[PDB]
Amino acid sequence: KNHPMLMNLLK
Amino acid sequence: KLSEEQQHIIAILLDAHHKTYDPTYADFRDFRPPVRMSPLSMLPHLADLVSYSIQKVIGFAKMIPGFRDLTSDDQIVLLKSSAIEVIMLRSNQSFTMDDMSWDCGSQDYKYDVTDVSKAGHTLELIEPLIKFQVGLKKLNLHEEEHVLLMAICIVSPDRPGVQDAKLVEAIQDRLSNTLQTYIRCRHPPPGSHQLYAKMIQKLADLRSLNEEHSKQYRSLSFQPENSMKLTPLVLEVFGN
Ligand SMILES: C=C1[C@H](O)CC(=C/C=C2\CCC[C@]3(C)[C@@H]([C@H](C)CC#C[C@@H](O)C[C@]45C[C@H]6C[C@H](C[C@H](C6)C4)C5)CC[C@@H]23)C[C@H]1O
Repeated sequence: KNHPMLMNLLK
Repeated sequence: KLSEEQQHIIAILLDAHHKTYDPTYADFRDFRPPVRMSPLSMLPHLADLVSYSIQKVIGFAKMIPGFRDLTSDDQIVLLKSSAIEVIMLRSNQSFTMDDMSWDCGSQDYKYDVTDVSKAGHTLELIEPLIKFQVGLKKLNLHEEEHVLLMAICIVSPDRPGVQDAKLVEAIQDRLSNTLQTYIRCRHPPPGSHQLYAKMIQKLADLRSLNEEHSKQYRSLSFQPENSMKLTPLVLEVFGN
């Protein structure tokens, strides 16, 4: 679904 | 009797928790102020509290041994479906049985049943949430057991969407063993009686809370005026 923010908090 | 690796894990989690959970709750002052004057008067402040919380749980999950080895998409599924649960779990550290509430260093940042009701929440949600907090508190878990329970909750294999369950479960198992071994070694009686059974159960209660409190979310976000008062992260993680 594309989670830019959640994805950025991980990386 | 706790291998060296199991002490490694325990230390990791305790430190990870420490770097993601501030007991002075200083940042709480950067949230949109609370209003108890007024339907949903507490939606902005809690929206922000939860959003902040979603972040700390994400930062906490990254420090879970073996969690990084997970695929990107899996890491998304686990945090997206555990966040609310872990928030509720980690929130037991500020929950007091005195007046049944979440105390955070001051009355202004002290949330009671009626403050949660001001965020658009009936008792059909609150009643169980409180039962939970009380039951979980009664356990008097050690910080070790506390941080392990959260980690184990995040790396659950049966979460819908998981693609590499086998790998996730392997991450969980390692964690469970560390908690079971720990409950045997560092937790004396009657402080470790079915301690592991009552805990796995608290995980089941959580799933029940999730289900219930997620439907309410769709009922609240379904109205653009209400959705309009949340944060981006909350909308991303909790769905949009
Ligand atoms: C840093 C900490 C501290 O211990 C303080 C803390 C307290 C937790 C609390 C006290 C207030 C009420 C909290 C948010 C509970 C929530 C109402 C349960 C829920 C839910 C869902 O509908 C999501 C949601 C919750 C609220 C109100 C609206 C809009 C958003 C903000 C999203 C619906 C869960 C944990 C509780 C959270 C923890 O992470």
